[PDB]
Amino acid sequence: RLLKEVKYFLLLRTAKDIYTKAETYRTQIVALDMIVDNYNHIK
Amino acid sequence: GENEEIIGGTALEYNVEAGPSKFLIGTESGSILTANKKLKKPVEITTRYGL
Repeated sequence: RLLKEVKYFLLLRTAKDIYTKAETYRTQIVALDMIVDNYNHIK
Repeated sequence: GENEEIIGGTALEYNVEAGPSKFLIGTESGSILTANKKLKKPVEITTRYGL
């Protein structure tokens, strides 16, 4: 909601580094999710 | 121009009389943009309504 909330504000007219690793966090979560599914099936 | 803002489209209007060439789209801001499909160029926003 917060991320989608920000886009609407633009339409109606030091946190960068954190927002920069927003792109990195999404890539890591997708990679982490795939191994977790693979690691639970064997378990 | 040089100012580009991406606005979500909430309405799409397509009619046989209008044909495949013209597509009617309504943006979140309130303006209406018409996109014309072209073999030569992938997409053209030919007309801006109520800018």
